[PDB]
Amino acid sequence: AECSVDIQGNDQMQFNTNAITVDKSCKQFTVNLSHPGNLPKNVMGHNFVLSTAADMQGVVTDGMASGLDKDFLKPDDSRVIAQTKLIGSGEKDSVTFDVSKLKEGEQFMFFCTFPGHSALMWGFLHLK
Ligand SMILES: [Cu+2]
Repeated sequence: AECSVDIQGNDQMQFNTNAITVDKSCKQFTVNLSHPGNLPKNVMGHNFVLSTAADMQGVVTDGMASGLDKDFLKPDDSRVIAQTKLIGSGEKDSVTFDVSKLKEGEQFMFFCTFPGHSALMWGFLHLK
């Protein structure tokens, strides 16, 4: 839809998009994450995590240290605007968030917090 995006994270440690623009008419925005491939969550799990660009590093840093069972995310992290679960191949997860949490002119980034993945698995999101 206009107010959602389907995104894939694959066994090549890559998202199939690196830029998302959100229409100002959207009250909510939904991201549907899926995982083509064959590798399980413990070696190639992906999540979709959204924060301001400013916060990306801190979110990734705390997440990796939080470990696998916590989906590589710090619990109750207020820097995170939206997050999916960490998924393995063949699994899928969605998240919806309020577009009011986005700001005009500000850059947000989405990324995977599985250790190292953010080297390639990142993109920008901003209001259209
Ligand atoms: Cu990943």
